[PDB]
Amino acid sequence: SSDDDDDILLELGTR
Amino acid sequence: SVQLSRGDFHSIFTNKQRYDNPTGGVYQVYNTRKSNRKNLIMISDGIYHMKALLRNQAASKFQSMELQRGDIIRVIIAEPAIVRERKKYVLLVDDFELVQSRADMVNQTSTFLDNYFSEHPNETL
Ligand SMILES: [Zn+2]
Ligand SMILES: [Zn+2]
Ligand SMILES: [Zn+2]
Repeated sequence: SSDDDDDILLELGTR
Repeated sequence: SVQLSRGDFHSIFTNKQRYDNPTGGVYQVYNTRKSNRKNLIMISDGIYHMKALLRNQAASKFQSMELQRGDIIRVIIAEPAIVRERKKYVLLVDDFELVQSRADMVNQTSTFLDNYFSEHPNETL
C-alpha cells in the first residue's frame, strides 16, 4: 500500500 | 480444496498461444493493499506469485466481493503486460469470477514471477 508500483498504474490501466 | 492452474503465470509469459489468450486460469489471491492502487493485487498460481491490476468489471467486483488473501478466482478477461524498462510483469484483469472465498492458502512460499524471469532472460516473451 505504498508508491513503488506507480509505474504500473501510470503506464498501464489505460489500454 | 480446489485446483489452481499451477505454474500458469510461467506459461502466460513463455508460450505465445497462452500470452495471446491468458484466460481461464484459477489463481489464489496472495495479497491486497489497504486511490487506483487499491486495484493492484498479488495473485498466486500455486508455484509463482505475480501482480495483477484489476480494471473495469474486475475492479467493481473487487469492491462488491471484499476480495481478500485466500480467495480463489478464475480470470475471464485479461491481457499480459511487461514493463520492459523496469522488468515488471503484470496481468491486467478486466473480469473474473469468484470460485471460493477464504480457501486455505495453497502455497504460502511461492516464487515472485519477476525474480524468476530476472534469472531467465531468454525464456520470457
Ligand atoms: Zn515509497
Ligand atoms: Zn516503497
Ligand atoms: Zn530454469
